[PDB]
Amino acid sequence: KLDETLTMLKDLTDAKGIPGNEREVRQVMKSYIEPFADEVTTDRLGSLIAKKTGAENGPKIMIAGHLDEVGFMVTQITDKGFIRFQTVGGWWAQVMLAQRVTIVTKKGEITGVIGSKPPHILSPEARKKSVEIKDMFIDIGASSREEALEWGVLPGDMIVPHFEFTVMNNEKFLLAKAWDNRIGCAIAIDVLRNLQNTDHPNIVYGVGTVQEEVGLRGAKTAAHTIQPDIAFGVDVGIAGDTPGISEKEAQSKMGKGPQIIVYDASMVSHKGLRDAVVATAEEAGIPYQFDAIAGGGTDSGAIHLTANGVPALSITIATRYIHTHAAMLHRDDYENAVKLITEVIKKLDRKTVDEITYQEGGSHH
Ligand SMILES: [Zn+2]
Repeated sequence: KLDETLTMLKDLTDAKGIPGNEREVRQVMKSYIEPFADEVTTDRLGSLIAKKTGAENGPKIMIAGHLDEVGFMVTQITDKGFIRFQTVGGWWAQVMLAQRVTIVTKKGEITGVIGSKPPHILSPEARKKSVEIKDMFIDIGASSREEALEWGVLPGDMIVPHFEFTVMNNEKFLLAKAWDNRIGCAIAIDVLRNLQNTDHPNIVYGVGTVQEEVGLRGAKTAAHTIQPDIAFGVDVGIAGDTPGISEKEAQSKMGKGPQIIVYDASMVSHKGLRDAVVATAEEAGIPYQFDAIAGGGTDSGAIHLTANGVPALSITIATRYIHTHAAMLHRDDYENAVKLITEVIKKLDRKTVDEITYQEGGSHH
């Protein structure tokens, strides 16, 4: 039995949606978030936008998670019925072999397994070197291209990992596919939920962007549609609390609070906004951790470059095994991220946003 929160997280992570194929996820997020929004719309690529007005002419605050999860796409059916695919999102070859996947065809779902050449047929050296993704295939038990086509398989079909939502013996730890970034979508939902019963001097947009995993694409189009004054990118961060990792390599720990990202490859955090958020956490007694993502980015990267620019900050959840069939995250970090963003939004009136944005006067002009 799962409570209201876990039920929602399970529904979100259960949804299937890779870049350019996010509809099912959008439908689930929409059902959960509309009760807390005055208006729900989408951009032309499919990003879900839920608007909640707290103050008619108040500043616009964008909270962005992303609907897409990393996956694969059918590209070819061999003469013998095997499926060739293309990775859509960043995948590490070493977590793919012998994994169960689901191909979503026009005729329904088809279960398959990712495979390669048997080890004994490879050279002792090649047996130690990682198999190349381009040399992998998916087996669905077909014996010819004709048969696979008859079953409904076609180039372009979405292929998604299959994994059952699992609550660990310590119920705070949750194992599931796509925490990246259904957890961010969840954060946007629950923040709007909190705003239904508390005043906020602004207009808040809970957003589920599309195609973040292929280049922060939906974030660009969604932000253009919204024209936000402030933005918070919510996503997952890499946890460094597993065997073999030193603090120098990854300092964050699950359960120690949401991560305040000071820097990532797509954006240098806005100091004014960053300081405002940190101050709020301290005042509210909310735990948090600082971190940086040298080789990664978040939707904030695209959002902050919209029009005249947008002061923004990324807040993430330290997660283990990102971009694999089963990631693990801590419920307290999730709940505290929601509380932190809610408390910050309550302070973001026009005056505060103007001063955070224009630091040399005439800010209210
Ligand atoms: Zn992400």
